[PDB]
Amino acid sequence: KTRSSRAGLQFPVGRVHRLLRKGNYSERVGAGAPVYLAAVLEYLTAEILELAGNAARDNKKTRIIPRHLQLAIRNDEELNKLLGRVTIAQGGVLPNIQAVLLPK
Amino acid sequence: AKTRSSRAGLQFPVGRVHRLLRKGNYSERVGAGAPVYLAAVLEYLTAEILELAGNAARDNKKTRIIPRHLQLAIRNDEELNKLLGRVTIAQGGVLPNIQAVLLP
Amino acid sequence: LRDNIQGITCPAIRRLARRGGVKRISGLIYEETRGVLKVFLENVIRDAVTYTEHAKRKTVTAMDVVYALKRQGRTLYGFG
Amino acid sequence: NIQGITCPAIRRLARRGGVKRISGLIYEETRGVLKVFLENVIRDAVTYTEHAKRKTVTAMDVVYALKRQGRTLYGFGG
Amino acid sequence: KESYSIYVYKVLKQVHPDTGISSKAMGIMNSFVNDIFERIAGEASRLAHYNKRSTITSREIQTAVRLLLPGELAKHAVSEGTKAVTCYTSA
Amino acid sequence: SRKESYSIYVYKVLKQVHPDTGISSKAMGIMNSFVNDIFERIAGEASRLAHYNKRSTITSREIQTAVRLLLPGELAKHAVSEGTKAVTCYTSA
Amino acid sequence: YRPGTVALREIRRYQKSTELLIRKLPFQRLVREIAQDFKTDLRFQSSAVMALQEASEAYLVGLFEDTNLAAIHAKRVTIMPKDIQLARRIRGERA
Amino acid sequence: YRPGTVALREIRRYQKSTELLIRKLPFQRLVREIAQDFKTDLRFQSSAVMALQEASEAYLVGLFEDTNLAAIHAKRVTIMPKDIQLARRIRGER
DNA sequence: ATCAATATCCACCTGCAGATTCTACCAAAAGTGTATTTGGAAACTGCTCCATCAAAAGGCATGTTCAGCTGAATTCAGCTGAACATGCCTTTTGATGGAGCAGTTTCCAAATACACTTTTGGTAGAATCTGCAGGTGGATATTGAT
DNA sequence: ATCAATATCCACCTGCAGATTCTACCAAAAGTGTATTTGGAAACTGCTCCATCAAAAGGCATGTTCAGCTGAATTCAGCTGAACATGCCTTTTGATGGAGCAGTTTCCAAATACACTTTTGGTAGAATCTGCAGGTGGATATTGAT
Repeated sequence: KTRSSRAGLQFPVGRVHRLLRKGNYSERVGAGAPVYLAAVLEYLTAEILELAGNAARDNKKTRIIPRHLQLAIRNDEELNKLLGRVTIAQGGVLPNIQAVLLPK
Repeated sequence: AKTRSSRAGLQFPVGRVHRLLRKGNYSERVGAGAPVYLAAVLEYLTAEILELAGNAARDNKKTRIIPRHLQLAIRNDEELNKLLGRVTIAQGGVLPNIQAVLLP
Repeated sequence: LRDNIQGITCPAIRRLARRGGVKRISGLIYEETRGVLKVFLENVIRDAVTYTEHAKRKTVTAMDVVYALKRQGRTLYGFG
Repeated sequence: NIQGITCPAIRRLARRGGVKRISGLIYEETRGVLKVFLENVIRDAVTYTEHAKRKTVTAMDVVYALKRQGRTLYGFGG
Repeated sequence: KESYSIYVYKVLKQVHPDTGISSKAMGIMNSFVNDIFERIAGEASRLAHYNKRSTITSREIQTAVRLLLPGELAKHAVSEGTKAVTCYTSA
Repeated sequence: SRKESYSIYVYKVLKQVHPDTGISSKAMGIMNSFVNDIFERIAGEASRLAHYNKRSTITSREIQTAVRLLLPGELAKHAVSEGTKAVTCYTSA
Repeated sequence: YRPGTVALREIRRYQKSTELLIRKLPFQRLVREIAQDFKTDLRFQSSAVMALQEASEAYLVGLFEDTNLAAIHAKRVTIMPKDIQLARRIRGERA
Repeated sequence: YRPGTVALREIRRYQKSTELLIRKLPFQRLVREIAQDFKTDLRFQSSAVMALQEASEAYLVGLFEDTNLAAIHAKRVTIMPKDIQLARRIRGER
């Protein structure tokens, strides 16, 4: 009967609604707000996780590790633009050698 | 019958600051000390700019401070400039400086 | 309204650059600068307008432009 | 102890950073620079620390400071 | 004592059921969900505060999300946002 | 519509530091969005500090730490000076 | 006057001054045009168009300051598209 | 092997890897040392010294990326202090 | 261009240790259900503020001209950084011990929140004041060719 | 080294448009007195955090040798700045209509505020598995020489 399943999510609408008033973002939270927010986090979450597991699996292995996350974020134009000022610890950088440094 | 600004010897409003503090939702409870302190720090900083500003006004020939005078005052004080490092001052112009190499 | 971007003249650009402390300016600088200026505006306004039509307004206010500018981290005093 | 930062480890960095040929005077520059970077993170962290009345500086403190410098960091807290 | 780790794992097991996740990696995911949480919500609060409403509705989270997510990510984000609010309005 | 502003105060302070001197309109505007920007920086940081250290009340102690966080060098020093002396000269009824 | 010096006392002519340097009108027409790709029938406060002016000009003066440095760095004295392209990738505007 | 190519094969050796490249210890004492100028008797979570490391290095790979562009831009292939100081003023650190 | 010797990887194999996942519990959230409250949505309407338009004026953009000086390309030498191989030492690590302190509870004194009732401080024009924009004219530096 | 050819100042004036001051409410602090949380203030777990030790390891410090690349200086061609006449369109000033911002009232649809009623999520063991570390063996991929 929980409201996450009532909106067909797998992130918690409750825990989110709570975090929302208990942060002081205003004094009153619409009943829609935590639903929606719960959703956007679930969508974005799946988008990274998918690009990630794809990277892991392309790279030999059954599970996603910080390398797979950093790969997934830095190859998608948009996710990378969202996470442009975030460091993924344990993640390394993407391969890039300037054309000029190349032989002959 | 005694005001709280005059109670701390500020001339920024402690009351009105305390209000803004509760009506922003920075939390649910604002200590009686907080708005005092803040009222002061804003009065202080204000005075530091206004000071450098009026100085800029008089050697820049004039009786009142204008955006040019403010922009001068801030971009010449190391600290103020770094506080206001990502702020654009409308109608303030740029500080004068020409690269060494471009000179005759 | 069509292709008004070229109203941004090569002498006004070269005034900017002069304020910018530039002494000698290439030719291809001008439409690069046009590219850049258009891009910049496109971003500010996209946000601005969004702030407008969150307020259910058909008039885009100064304060909206202020807010987008604050979000882009290009904070702006004196209309705010 | 800043000299504990070796020239082969700097050049490992720069190599990951995609550099092919590295001057000599790069090393004392990089040392200067790293020192500065730390000084700012750490100052903010330690401030967060002794606001909590602590004598132990936590990771999360380092996280917060990093978020204030705009160098946000995932995988320890936020 | 809490985290989102459980949920990130549910969703993972939607998009890649055969696939799993390192610990340090799950950590990366969690401080991510909180970074985005905080970003959207803050922007919502500014929007409440600017337009002088003391209540944050799904509408704020929506405008916030069109403000903060770049390009097509905002499009789909807004989609599954409103879809979950509608399929919530029903029950 | 009461258009609230700090202009009275910024002028008071002005006439402390330069009694003979005045200020443009646009200049006064600059001054106001400045006072609000600094207000926000300080207050926000104070509030995050609240949330971090799990206290639901913002005291002067936060405004202080926040101020040492945002103001660089000797400006933070003197800001903390007159913050603390204004609260102490306030406690005395 | 030899090429180089009108440039220089232009530089200081315009640095001591706080006038907007793009003309108010063509500008306003560009703003209006770009906006109309996001919403239509949109009407602008005159001050909004003003702020947009002040901002985008300040941004462009800045980008020119940096670009000036990139050219000076690269043997040169004369600013070119690759320079702006650098300043903007380092600034991480388009990376 | 010709001057130039162990460099390149280093570049891809270290780019595929997510290893911290400063040694954990000397780093740790630099951290502690700098700290000691802000508060005394200070004690660090092992993880804080770690996060500081991930941060500082990540930052340094970044600065090396830009500084690399400043050099490539300036006719060259070999990074120099003028390169780092440009990247730091354009980035607006200085 | 290939040639063959180096050095570098990569693929494919493999047993097992360290994680990760999976399960079993209950304190702790989230959901229910009810009775109040309250914002902000609905619905006029008062009035700025914006969009045109015009008209007259110059203020600037254009286009052109043309020569200098700057960017681009080469040349070249010396010297700096890469590469490599050596011998040593600083780091790594792997538990183990000792203990400084984060982290939790249990209360309450002190601090803050309410809810109205008082008592000004601050805003909006209206009534005054006076720097300053714009205009001039030789003084005062800059700049440039012989 | 100097003037002339120019451009810039700096001083000197004035009526105005724009601060500055004055006035009059009005909405917001301030005052009072119960009505509460809250965050210390002690008292104490259980934990990370130091601090060693001690090997053993690899990672660093050094020095040599030298190729390749960084800078300096040249040369030239073209391209950008300076200069000016042409005439255009942006700018100013004032009027005109009206769109769509704002302000207020009215008052439910929506959210809050508790007190239980259920159920979820987190901790800490319980039960597999995914990589790791290590190993030839085959081409890769360079490298200098016919």
